[PDB]
Amino acid sequence: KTSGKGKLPPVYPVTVPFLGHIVQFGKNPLEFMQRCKRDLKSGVFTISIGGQRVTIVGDPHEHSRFFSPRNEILSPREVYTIMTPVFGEGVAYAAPYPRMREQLNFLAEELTIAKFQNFVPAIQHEVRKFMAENWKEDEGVINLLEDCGAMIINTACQCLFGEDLRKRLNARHFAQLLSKMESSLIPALLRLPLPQSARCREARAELQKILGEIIVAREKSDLLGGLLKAVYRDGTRMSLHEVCGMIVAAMFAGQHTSTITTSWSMLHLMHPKNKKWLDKLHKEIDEFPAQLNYDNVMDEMPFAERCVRESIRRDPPLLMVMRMVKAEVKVGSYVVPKGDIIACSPLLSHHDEEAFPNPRLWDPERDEKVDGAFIGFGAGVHKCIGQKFALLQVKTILATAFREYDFQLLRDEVPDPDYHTMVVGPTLNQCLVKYTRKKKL
Ligand code: HEM
Ligand SMILES: OC(Cn1cncn1)(Cn1cncn1)c1ccc(F)cc1F
Repeated sequence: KTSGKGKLPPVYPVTVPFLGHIVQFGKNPLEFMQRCKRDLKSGVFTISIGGQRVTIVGDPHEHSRFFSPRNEILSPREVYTIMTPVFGEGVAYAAPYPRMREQLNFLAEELTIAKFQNFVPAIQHEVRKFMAENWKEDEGVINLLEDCGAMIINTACQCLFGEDLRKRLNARHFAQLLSKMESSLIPALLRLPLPQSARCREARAELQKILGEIIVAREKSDLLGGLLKAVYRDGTRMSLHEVCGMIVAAMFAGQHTSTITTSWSMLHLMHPKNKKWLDKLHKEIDEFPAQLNYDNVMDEMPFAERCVRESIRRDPPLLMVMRMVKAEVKVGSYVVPKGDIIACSPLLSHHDEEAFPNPRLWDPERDEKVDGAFIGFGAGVHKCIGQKFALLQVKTILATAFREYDFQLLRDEVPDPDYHTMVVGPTLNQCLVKYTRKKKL
């Protein structure tokens, strides 16, 4: 059972039992969680979605307690059921953890620092190719958020998709399918049974078929190829279904998190308030040639990476990460019982006054004042596997972009975090920016 002296973290009083806190938690979770933490004199607290127990680890010191326990204790599968139609049955979380671990490990091996051999030139190539087309005028106005999403997807494909695949699967067209597979991840039913999404099913099968054809044609380097060579610890290869899933996951995971990190970063540096930091950025990328190489970005862009880190810290794209509690776990002084859902919020954590004084301030030179406080890319057993690539990708984009362009916000102050989904980026209708082409002669 327990048992039986299991303590329980303070519960926040709900005005409406049936409602839960959803009405508030949606409008602005930050203020809400920040309020609970303050009033309950405890960084670790439990709130209820309607008729449900949810314990939030909002104490930076306690991140270990959340990220270190293995799936057997804290299981993510139950929470992320929703994504199964997207990743597929028996893929990722949907599958048993012994297999899941393997699947991800294979994807990881494909995004390792080892594979970045030509990635940089590939990225830099696609970026310029986009700027030339969509930013013709010497001085014009565009939407940064929409444009970063395009650069990200195009860039990623140039890296992880082979010549044959790209021509067959148009880069933009892939985002078309990717977007349809999400038309079902806009919740919006939690108490009732799960319904299938026609949009998602079709778009995935449309992608799976295409991929299927390439494999046949390929049968008389890229992520897809890398995945084919894959063999399990029992002597089994990944099926088309499983391969398609991993790729979809890789692209889904990257698209939204990176396009937001890239947007936020450009937005800060862009603001006159952050002129100083823009100067030290140019100190860094001015002496670089027009053609960047792996070394330039990986080992010669330290400040640039700091900007990206701080942008992820201040406004983490991933609101919370959650897991189903199967067994008792110790958290600080308190404890969380079986059956509950334990969450951990980068957003709340990154705003702890002790760990990040003045958390709404964008300071690329700030440091964890509590070791481990930053969980932008997760931690422990579930560390992000696309981190290294995301950074290479984002840093390279920042360079090419600020190498031959100057940007100016049309708004007064940096955009507001647009909280709706678990994924949070800058407010779309505020990401309008005027670009002016740098002087040449
Ligand atoms: C800046 C961009 C990115 C951010 C901010 C980010 C953030 C995160 C976070 C917070 C987690 C923790 C998930 C959890 O605790 O449940 C995570 C895990 C993960 N990420 Fe990312 N990520 C990024 C890019 C990517 C990319 C590009 C990929 C694939 C290409 C990727 C693949 C994964 C996978 C497979 C996991 C879970 C694996 C595990 O549980 O060990 N991520 N990421
Ligand atoms: O957990 C994510 C996506 N999901 C989790 N919370 C909200 N959506 C994070 N993802 C990883 N990097 C960026 N996003 C994930 C975990 C594993 C995975 F394979 C894909 C995937 F999106």
